[PDB]
Amino acid sequence: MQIFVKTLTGKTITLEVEPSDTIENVKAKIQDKEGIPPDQQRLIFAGKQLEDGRTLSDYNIQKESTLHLV
Ligand SMILES: [Zn+2]
Ligand SMILES: [Zn+2]
Repeated sequence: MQIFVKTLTGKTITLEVEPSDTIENVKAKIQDKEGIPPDQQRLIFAGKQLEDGRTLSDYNIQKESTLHLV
């Protein structure tokens, strides 16, 4: 599935991911795109703070969803 991640600058990155992907996995993908270290990445989805060991599906993250780096 496809999701979007908004960096702190409003930049939009596109990610190809799976429902069982962990935030840590996503976090790894963001690092590759922008060079942003995972430990400095904080992801939020629909007002929910996302934990590294949980999956996208665990947060009801669906196709075309948008995540925010904070
Ligand atoms: Zn897909
Ligand atoms: Zn994956």
